[PDB]
Amino acid sequence: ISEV
Amino acid sequence: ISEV
Amino acid sequence: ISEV
Amino acid sequence: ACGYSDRVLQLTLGNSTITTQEAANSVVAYGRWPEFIRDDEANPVDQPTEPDVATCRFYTLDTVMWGKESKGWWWKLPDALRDMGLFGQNMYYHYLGRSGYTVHVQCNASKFHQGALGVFAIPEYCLAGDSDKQRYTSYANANPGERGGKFYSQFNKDNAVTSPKREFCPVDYLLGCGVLLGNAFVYPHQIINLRTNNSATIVLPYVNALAIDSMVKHNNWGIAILPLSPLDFAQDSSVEIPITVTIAPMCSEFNGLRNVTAPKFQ
Amino acid sequence: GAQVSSQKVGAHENSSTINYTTINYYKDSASNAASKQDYSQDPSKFTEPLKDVLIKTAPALN
Amino acid sequence: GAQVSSQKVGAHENSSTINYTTINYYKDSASNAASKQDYSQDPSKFTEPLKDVLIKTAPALN
Amino acid sequence: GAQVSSQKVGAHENSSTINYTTINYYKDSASNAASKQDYSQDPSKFTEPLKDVLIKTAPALN
Amino acid sequence: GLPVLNTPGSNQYLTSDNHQSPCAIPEFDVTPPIDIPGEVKNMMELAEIDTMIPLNLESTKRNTMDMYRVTLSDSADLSQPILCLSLSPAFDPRLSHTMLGEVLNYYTHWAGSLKFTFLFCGSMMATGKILVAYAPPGAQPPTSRKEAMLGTHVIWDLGLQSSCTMVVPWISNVTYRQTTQDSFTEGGYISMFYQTRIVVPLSTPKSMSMLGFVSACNDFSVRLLRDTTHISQSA
Amino acid sequence: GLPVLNTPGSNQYLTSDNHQSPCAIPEFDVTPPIDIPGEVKNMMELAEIDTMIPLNLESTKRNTMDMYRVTLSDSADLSQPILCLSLSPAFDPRLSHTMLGEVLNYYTHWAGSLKFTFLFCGSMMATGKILVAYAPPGAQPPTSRKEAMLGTHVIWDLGLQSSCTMVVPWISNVTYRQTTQDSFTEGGYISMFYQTRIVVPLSTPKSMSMLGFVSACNDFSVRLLRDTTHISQSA
Amino acid sequence: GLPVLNTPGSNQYLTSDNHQSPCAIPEFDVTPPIDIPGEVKNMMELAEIDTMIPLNLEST
Amino acid sequence: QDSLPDTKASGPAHSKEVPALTAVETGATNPLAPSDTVQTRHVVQRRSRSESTIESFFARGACVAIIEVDNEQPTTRAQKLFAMWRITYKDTVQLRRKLEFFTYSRFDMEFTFVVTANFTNANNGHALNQVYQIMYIPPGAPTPKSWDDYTWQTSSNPSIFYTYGAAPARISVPYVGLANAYSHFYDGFAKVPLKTDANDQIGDSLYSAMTVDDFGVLAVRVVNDHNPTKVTSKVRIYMKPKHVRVWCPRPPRAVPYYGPGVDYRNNLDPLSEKGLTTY
Amino acid sequence: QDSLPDTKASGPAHSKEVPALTAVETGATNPLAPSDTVQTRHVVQRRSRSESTIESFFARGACVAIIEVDNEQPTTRAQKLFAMWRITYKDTVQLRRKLEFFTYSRFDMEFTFVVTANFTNANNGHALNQVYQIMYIPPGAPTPKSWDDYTWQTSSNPSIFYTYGAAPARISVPYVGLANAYSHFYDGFAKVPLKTDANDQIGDSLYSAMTVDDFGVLAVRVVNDHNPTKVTSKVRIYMKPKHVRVWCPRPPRAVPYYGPGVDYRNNLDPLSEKGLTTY
Amino acid sequence: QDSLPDTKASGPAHSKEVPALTAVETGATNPLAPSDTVQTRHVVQRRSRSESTI
Ligand SMILES: Cc1cc(CCCCCCCOc2ccc(C3=NCCO3)cc2)on1
Ligand SMILES: Cc1cc(CCCCCCCOc2ccc(C3=NCCO3)cc2)on1
Ligand SMILES: *C(=O)CCCCCCCCCCCCC
Ligand SMILES: *C(=O)CCCCCCCCCCCCC
Ligand SMILES: *C(=O)CCCCCCCCCCCCC
Repeated sequence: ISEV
Repeated sequence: ISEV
Repeated sequence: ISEV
Repeated sequence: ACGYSDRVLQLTLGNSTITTQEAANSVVAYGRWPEFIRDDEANPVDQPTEPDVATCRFYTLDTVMWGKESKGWWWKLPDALRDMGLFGQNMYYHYLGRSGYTVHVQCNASKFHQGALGVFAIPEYCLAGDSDKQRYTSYANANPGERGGKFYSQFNKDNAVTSPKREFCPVDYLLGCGVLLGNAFVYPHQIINLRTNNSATIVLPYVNALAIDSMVKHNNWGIAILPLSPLDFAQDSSVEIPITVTIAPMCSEFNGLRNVTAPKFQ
Repeated sequence: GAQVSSQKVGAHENSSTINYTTINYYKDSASNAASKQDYSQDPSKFTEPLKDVLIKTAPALN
Repeated sequence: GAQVSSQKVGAHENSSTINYTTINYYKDSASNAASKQDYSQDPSKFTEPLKDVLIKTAPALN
Repeated sequence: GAQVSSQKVGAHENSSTINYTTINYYKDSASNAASKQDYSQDPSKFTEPLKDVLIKTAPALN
Repeated sequence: GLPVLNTPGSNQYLTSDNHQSPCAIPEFDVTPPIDIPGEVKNMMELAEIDTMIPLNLESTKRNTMDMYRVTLSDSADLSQPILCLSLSPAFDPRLSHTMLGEVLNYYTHWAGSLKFTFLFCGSMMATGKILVAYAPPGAQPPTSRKEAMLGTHVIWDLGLQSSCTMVVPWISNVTYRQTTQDSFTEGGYISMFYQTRIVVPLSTPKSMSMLGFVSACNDFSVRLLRDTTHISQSA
Repeated sequence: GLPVLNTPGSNQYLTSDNHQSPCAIPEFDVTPPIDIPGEVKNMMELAEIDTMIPLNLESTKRNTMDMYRVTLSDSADLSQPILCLSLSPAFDPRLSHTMLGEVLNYYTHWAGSLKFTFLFCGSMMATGKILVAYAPPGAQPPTSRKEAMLGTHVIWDLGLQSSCTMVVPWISNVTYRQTTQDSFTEGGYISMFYQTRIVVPLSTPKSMSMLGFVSACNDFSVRLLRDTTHISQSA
Repeated sequence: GLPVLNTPGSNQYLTSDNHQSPCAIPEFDVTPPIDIPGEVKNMMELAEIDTMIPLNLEST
Repeated sequence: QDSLPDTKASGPAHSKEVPALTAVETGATNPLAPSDTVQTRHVVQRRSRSESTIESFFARGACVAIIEVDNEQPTTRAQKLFAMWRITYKDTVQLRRKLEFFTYSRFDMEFTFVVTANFTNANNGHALNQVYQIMYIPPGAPTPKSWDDYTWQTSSNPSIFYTYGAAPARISVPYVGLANAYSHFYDGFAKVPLKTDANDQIGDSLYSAMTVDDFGVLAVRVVNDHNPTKVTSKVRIYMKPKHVRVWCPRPPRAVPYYGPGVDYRNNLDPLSEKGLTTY
Repeated sequence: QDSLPDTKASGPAHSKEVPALTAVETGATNPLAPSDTVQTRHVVQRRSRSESTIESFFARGACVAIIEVDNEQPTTRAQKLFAMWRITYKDTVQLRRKLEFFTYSRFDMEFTFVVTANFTNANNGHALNQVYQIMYIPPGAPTPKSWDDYTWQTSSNPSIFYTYGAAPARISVPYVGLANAYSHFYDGFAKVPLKTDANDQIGDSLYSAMTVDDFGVLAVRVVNDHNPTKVTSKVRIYMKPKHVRVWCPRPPRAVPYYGPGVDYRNNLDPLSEKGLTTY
Repeated sequence: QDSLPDTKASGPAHSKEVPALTAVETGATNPLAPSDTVQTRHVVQRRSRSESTI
């Protein structure tokens, strides 16, 4: 995933 | 998760 | 995830 | 230690001191002492005026008389103080003003007198009116100043449709606003039961949906005094004792300076 | 980004801690359902707004 | 928060242990489906409520 | 491939940082919703297009 | 296209439900909170505040300031009850409109201990001893102090501490009682009597008012939210 | 918007289904359990409890206390059966309404061993030997002790231990029999005969009752839940 | 077939909404950007520019 | 593993141990297996009681009520423009009898609503799709006098807005009893007559009834204004216990039900005629 | 863990500590427990205030408005081909009274729309399914004069296109107040009369009213062109506060509401008649 | 973080720096804040231009  |  |  | 008591208090603000040998402790509304607007809750950008000792001091209002037919008295804040020394001037020269208050209600009688006063501090005390006409109470009538207003035992509808009085019609057991008086105790309050105490002391924080507002357009707090139990003495059917209200502004600050507001009170 | 919490189980089947899962789909927090895990506070600011709060076993007036 | 369990497989295809997955979506446990994994117990509180429970090979009355 | 970000929470329930999740389902970026996390810039190319930009406390003309 | 199957409940609208929905005004700059005094986290906080009981709902006293005033006197019939009242916090006419009564009228079930506080509004020269009581349900409602003495009770001595509090302890069969009137979930009886009598000196008033207050002890709770009979609207 | 495709079964309502659904009363404070005695985890626990067989459904004895009483006597015709009964636990009129019979009437299929317990309610001075039997299906139903002897049987001697138990062992072709009457899944025959005879002394009753009981051995099970013919309702 | 339940709001059209939708012209070769002068990121940038007030709105 | 016990290989016996003999006067049931009275082989048992578990026995949606409601022009005589049903499992017999195998119970409850409608009269034009409101009114709350008065504002009562043609409506309810378990049987009264009572009406109650309104009511109406032509609808309510626990077993109801209590009136002859020595 | 305090085992007393005595003149409520005045046992308390939390008290969709709109042939007299509603919780009484237990509030707001329709006249043929437009018009925006004029282009205003028969429409709204909290009560005016004013109309305002348009309006229309036969529809609006916070408690409204302010007119007799010494 | 600039506490002035004076002939807009011409308090600014983004 990509957590920003 | 919970594996039973 | 966030487990509370 | 030494000899101190809940009943004996001294209040000192500015050049004014109050003493009382018969108090019933004292109340801080909602557990919040009055304070100034914090930088992180601030909204007008201009440097405020804080007059301090010249405005935050004890202004005593005109005495009212409590008798066997007295149904109750009410005041609105800051309105009761609009003409009180430099507080009044600061209030009218500025668009914005916020202030907390120490309210001290005074009523002494004697060990043989009887009666109980309910002293209530109400946030946003909207009152009911005269008419078939809704929300029609005029500015001049909504704001009696120092003089305050009164309650009534029942609703007398102002009938004269041609020249309406545009006044409130505050019915006592309805707290003048459509609810029951018995429940007014959820508001910050004290009781002056004459066998117990001379006076009531309530400290009010600034309460509003905004950090600051127009004092001329809007009252923050309403003071309601009702006889929870009627005055009585020996057997004299026409007893009469004084009630004196003394109020002090606290942590007063003002924004938006310009020319003075002159409201039309006629 | 899934959120996992325990349910307060009322009536138990003849089968311990049971959970449920929540995922916000929208950017605006206004769009969100209610968490309903709400903390409580003291009535004291209403029941005891006194400057000198006194202990119940001692005289209210002294 | 997904829950994973084995199914008791009855008729088997010509293809071992097979599972299924469950996720509670709601806060209230009342909203939940039935787990149906139910444990059993002894009939004894009904079939033998005796103060002195006796062994079947010995005399009931003695 | 899930994307997780914090929401700017306005009105808070009586329950901290809250997130939401996003997943693109289509190959064409045209199909995508708006991220709405938009950066800002200086008005200067419009408010001060001067070759010699001057400090506000000093004379505009000198 | 993920293969899905619509279950029962699909496309319904439950008033009680808790779901996400699209925001009609996106990216709105919300006004931040400021610390306003008086914040409430739970309705029961309000039921724990003492509010004044309309104890006197007699024909000419009800819907009048006098409905809050019970008269005590040095010449009252000492065999008689000062007041009698049912323990029905949401239903009994004297309790149903107090702040406790009002919150409970938005719920179907209540449970917990209650406390009644009485205020003597007489002159300081006035003395007297009063018995106030609570009888749990099931027997004859008390008509005499002799019977009332036998249940839960406080003997109030008048003096510098103006007020007395009688706690009505949670004594019930069911875990939660109904907010409506019902013999199966009934709460019992409250009553008041003269232990001695009001005694005054000469040149003093022989008659005076007593005020009553009610609130919830900290073990009190309510459940099953419902609409109240205390407000309505015509066509 | 996740691309989905609705499968068959969509928007149907299956009475047997097992799905989640929205709670109509959110955050309700549920009354906790207390440890009540007598908890049941499975319907078969009830079928393992001995209940009394209505063995005598003759014209004037049925729907009467006597339907539970079989008469034994010292002068009975010893060639004749004391009683004859079909092994149809949910269907045979004598078995179908016992607690075993009742639970089985909510299911379509049964399997396992059964046990019949008989109680001699005669005087203590009374003696006798009885043969009780079970014939698996397929042959002529026993009319004589000679034939009954050849199958599964218990020779009961009366005495201080009042009661005798005959276990009917699971002997079947199919893995599960039907709860209804059906020759393809039939259970066989139960019968009772005098091995010797009831003998009493003088000044004693020559005639007495026998009571019968039935329950399930621990290997017993049921499947396919269904509605019972034993309850109904008019328009 | 994943068991789903349709919530309120289902099949509505909100003008303010923010959702994905199928691309009608797949694999289209898009013309790349070039650096044009004068780009705006926010409407307030325009309100910070001095514009001339119509101060005199008298009849003529 | 939930299978039943394997049968043990059992041989001949000549002993002083007598499992076949017993005394049912004790209150106990003889714990016998076939191996105690007959020669048995070894069987590896695979059968299971999975379907007779309390949950599995009740895990089925039962019809407990049929509510009829009309949508037509509001006239001035008695009409069904809205209807009210007292929540109960007792207007129906089937589920009632299953629940009554036990004295006490505790469970969450699932409500499923099947709604059907039809035209009453041959023809006055037609009707557009109807939305139905099902309002729960807990004991104490204001009950409607009119199909569209203020109570239907439902600000605190739970309500379902069902659109006709959609899949049947479904909600779940917690264990909402005032006690620690639901009482399927109550041997007693809600009031006691006292010697000191004025009339002897004051202390009179219904035997075995507990609270007057038990769980409140469901108020059903058609939210649409009426068409020219009349539409009649019926709401069928299906009830399923879930997360079930039960206490103290009872004999099943053997004769027909006669109202809400254990009362019987007739058909007290449940059993057939069968000859003693007739197979 | 949200359970209430356990009851403590309390014994006999003979002391100078007197919790039963107090003085309510102070403004405070006596903090007493049963153990302070009676002998008590130890109870392990499992009950909880979960359902009386501010969120749980308001977590319910209340009916705040009924908007009626027609689809018929555009004639030249006053018609309902479109309608407008001023957004308010005050045309209805139920939610209004719940919100009014408090002076100030802050919350996000969920709007759910139930739309119903019917045929007006016995018969002129029928109608095809209607699409409804619900346009929000914030204070300042152009208001429609006609059911299909340019305003309905809704380029910047938020709009819902509801198809009849679909599940009820639902949207969420942020906390949109101009202040830091919504004022359920405003003791004051929006204008002040000044001595220097020309007429004394100039400084006249409504008591307790704040901004003239408060939150703007909802404009509802049927997007379809008219059928031969007329169809009447009603949009019911359900409002739910969520992520709720409240300040300064108030006594509940005890007499009937008389318009938007605290004004009363009649039925000022809320309380029943009951004898002082009558249980 | 997308909030606008905090207002700085600004005092009295008696100086040769004159931000109030300028020349719009240049083409530029005067970059002034209230603190440049009036005495201001410190405000911690939480407002944002989120809704006026293109
Ligand atoms: C006696 C007895 C009774 C029972 C069953 C008790 C079930 C109690 C349920 C009480 C609440 O029922 C509701 C039904 C429907 C709804 C509903 N809300 C929105 C529309 O439907 C709410 C509550 O078990 N023993
Ligand atoms: C006074 C007072 C008022 C309140 C409630 C305030 C809620 C304010 C909401 C304002 C916006 O309302 C909208 C309603 C509907 C829509 C809508 N957009 C598309 C169709 O519906 C948009 C905004 O609390 N106190
Ligand atoms: C955190 O959320 C990462 C895990 C995500 C698991 C899959 C979620 C499927 C639902 C995504 C919803 C996207 C809505 C815009
Ligand atoms: C534990 O559940 C973490 C993993 C979650 C996987 C994605 C689940 C997608 C469904 C989420 C349902 C949310 C319902 C409110
Ligand atoms: C990254 O996305 C890996 C995690 C995916 C989690 C499950 C997502 C379920 C939705 C998949 C949508 C596919 C659409 C073509």
